[PDB]
Amino acid sequence: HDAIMIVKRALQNKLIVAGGGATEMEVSKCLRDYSKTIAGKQQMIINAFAKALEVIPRQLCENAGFDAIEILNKLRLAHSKGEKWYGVVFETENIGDNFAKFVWEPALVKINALNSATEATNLILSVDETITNKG
Amino acid sequence: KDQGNKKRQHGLEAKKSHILAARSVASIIKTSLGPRGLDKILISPDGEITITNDGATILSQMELDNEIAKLLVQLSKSQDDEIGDGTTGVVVLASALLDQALELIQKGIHPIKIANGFDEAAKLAISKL
Amino acid sequence: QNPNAGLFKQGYNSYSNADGQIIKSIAAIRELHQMCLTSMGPCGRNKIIVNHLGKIIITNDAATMLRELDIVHPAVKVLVMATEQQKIDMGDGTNLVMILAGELLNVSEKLISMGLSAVEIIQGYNMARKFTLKELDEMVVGEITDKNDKNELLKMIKPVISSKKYGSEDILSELVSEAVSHVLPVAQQAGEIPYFNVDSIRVVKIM
Amino acid sequence: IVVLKEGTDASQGKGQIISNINACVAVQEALKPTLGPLGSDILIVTSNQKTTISNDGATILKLLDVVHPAAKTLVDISRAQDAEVGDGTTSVTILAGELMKEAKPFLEEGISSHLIMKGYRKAVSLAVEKINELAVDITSEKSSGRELL
Amino acid sequence: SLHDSLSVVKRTLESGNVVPGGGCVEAALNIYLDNFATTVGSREQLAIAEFAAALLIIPKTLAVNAAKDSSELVAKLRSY
Amino acid sequence: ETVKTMEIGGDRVTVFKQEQGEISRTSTIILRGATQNNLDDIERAIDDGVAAVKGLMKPSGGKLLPGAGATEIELISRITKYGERTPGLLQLAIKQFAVAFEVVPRTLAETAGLDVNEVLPNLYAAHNVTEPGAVKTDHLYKGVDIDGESDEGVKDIREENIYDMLATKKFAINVATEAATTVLSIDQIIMAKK
Repeated sequence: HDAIMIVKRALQNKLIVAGGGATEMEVSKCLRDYSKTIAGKQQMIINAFAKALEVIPRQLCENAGFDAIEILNKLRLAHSKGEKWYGVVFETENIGDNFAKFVWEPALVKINALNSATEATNLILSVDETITNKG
Repeated sequence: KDQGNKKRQHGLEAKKSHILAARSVASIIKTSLGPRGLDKILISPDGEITITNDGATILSQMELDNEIAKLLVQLSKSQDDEIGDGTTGVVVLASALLDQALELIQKGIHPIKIANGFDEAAKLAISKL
Repeated sequence: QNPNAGLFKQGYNSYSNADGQIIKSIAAIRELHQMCLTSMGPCGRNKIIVNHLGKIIITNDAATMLRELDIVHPAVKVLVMATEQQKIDMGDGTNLVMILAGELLNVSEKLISMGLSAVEIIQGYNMARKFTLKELDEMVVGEITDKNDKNELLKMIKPVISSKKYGSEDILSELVSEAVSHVLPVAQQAGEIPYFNVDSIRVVKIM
Repeated sequence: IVVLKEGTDASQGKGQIISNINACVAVQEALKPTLGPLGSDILIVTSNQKTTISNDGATILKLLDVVHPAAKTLVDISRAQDAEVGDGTTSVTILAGELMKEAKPFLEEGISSHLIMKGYRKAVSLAVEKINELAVDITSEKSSGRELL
Repeated sequence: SLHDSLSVVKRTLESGNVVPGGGCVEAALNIYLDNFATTVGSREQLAIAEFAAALLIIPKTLAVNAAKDSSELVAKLRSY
Repeated sequence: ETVKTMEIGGDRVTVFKQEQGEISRTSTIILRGATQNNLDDIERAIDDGVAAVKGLMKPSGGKLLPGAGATEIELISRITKYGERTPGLLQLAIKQFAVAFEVVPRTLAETAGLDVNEVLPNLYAAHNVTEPGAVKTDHLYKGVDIDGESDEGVKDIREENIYDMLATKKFAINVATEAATTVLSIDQIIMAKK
């Protein structure tokens, strides 16, 4: 039954990304590398956007007891060099491959959240005045 | 919504207040623990005066807005059904784990590690008994 | 100990020209003028106004925001009623009327500082208006043939749908032009009787 | 003779955005401990006197019902995240709130909020493009409907 | 006026060791320390990352008094 | 002819429609989207879009003029041309009347994050040129570009096929002057505490 429940949720969504900070760290690194041709005012804006993507793995390690200071510096070095499949192990603190441990997350969760977080961000940044009527 | 008369504590003043809030409530029944424990004079909202040393009766009559002390009441409902003698003893024992947890928080220990530290320690104590 | 003088009528809030009332009326409009300065244009921004029914509504158009806002200044109501002239008699220019009328008062402060009477200021704009209206006839380059073709409607409808929700102007143009072409009847060589109606198109939305 | 706002003034300009940023941080900092399966739980006491404890951030935000418009926007996207998908309800608000924090020093340097919005829009188009590349869906890789699972 | 113009070149040529100015040193060290911050780590990567980004305040301040946009120059300066 | 029930956005709704016979003057635009607030402005954008179709009728509905800051700058040079042409004290109000049109391109640059010191001198040199001839030539279409991409400066608005309708622009000037005329004509008001 434990093996059926794992393949059941994996069959419902055929679009899967590697979890455990793997995919989250690659997106933050690529946006910093692409920013060289994005140079100008748009460079510093995207460079902070890639830094804003680091809060997702941060709070996961802080709430689980891990030290977010050391694990984020070791993950960035292990991910940038060699294989890009190196994530963060949720059981014992260490660098490792979550794609090898077969811990996966569907991409439709991250794609719909990234579009919703950015859309909600543009709505708030565009409001210079707020008037609240009583009633 | 309703910013006035609204209090919030996250990650700073909550860890210290949750231990002191449960310590003041548990300190009420510490003197009543055991057969030699001392009674108390309880007054129902209808005006009836009762005297008993039972921790369940004392905690059940408590109607309070303290968010941490409500967790002591929610467990006391299950204590009478499962056992019934774990009323005063567990609350004092649970508060003892909280006082030792506050000393570890001041040392920089993660709270979930304290939760997992007491869970693994409880499993070892069962094998010894 | 300090007496009172200058108000002979009744207890009220009184304003006189010796206190710079013409500047106070412009400064009161300037409070709501900056809101419309950031509205018009495709890069414009949206403002949040909570309705009296407990519902949050956000929109770019100023003609809708001026109705939901509580304005106690009667000098602003002159521009609010002027905004209704843009919303009712026409289908565009609600954001532009607040920027132009607000700036005409700002540039008028330079004439007030020089000591020029308000009548010559009004007479100056009236003579300058006839100079501008005469040029607007010569500012026209092309003219729409009013063929009512689907491709011809996409030229006029696209800039009107613009300056709101930028980036969707290409998709929304095909939806509006298809509905307008269905309402427009098929006729030729008759320009006397109007045809299109605004209420003939009902828009629906479903989550 | 009718007052809609009952004479309540409100500030305007770029300073109002910073006030909305602090509202997003207050909602974020509450949802920071709730991220993850081992994350902390929030205890909410409603004026109805019913006290509930839930890990899922949706129900947490549904009971609060923040009137603030910028904070309610994070609640609206959280309810749609739990409905159309069901996963990432807490992470979508934290990511949106932290993105508001990175735009706070941009306003202090004089950068307009428009190019800040267009700067992130271009980054998402490049981010989603990399997500499709990092995603693994294999057919001709010598897997099957079974051997893969 | 010639003696004042000579002293500018003479003092420049007096030192046989020179480096390009106008923001070349501050921008070049920013790129070198970004790759070096990952090669060390041990909680010191955040300090090196901030130390490298702190060198860009000198060219950014010069752009303020130059009427040019500091966000355009400094960002393109790092990319070149 | 046809009455059916179709699924719109996930819910079953009864559609009332037709094909050819029994010509109807009423049409319906169906919209779909996840965000509730975005669908409110789209319906209001269509209402403003169909209301401009009403302005396509006999009273000069086909005439057009370049927008996005193209016409507002070119009118400044024409108004200042009439300032020196018209003698008398009106020269002070005529010159300030052309300066009042500088707010339209300025707000388009402020809302776009563009520098105010950039777009303004670029539009001046674009609409003021010296042509070796009697007829002024080349680009009169230079507006305020949306930017956020591409290269530099401004460009002809005809590339994106964007323009302002004459019925909107000509009628807005008359409303803007009469709105400012009322405020400038009132030197005193009397109100009460509300």
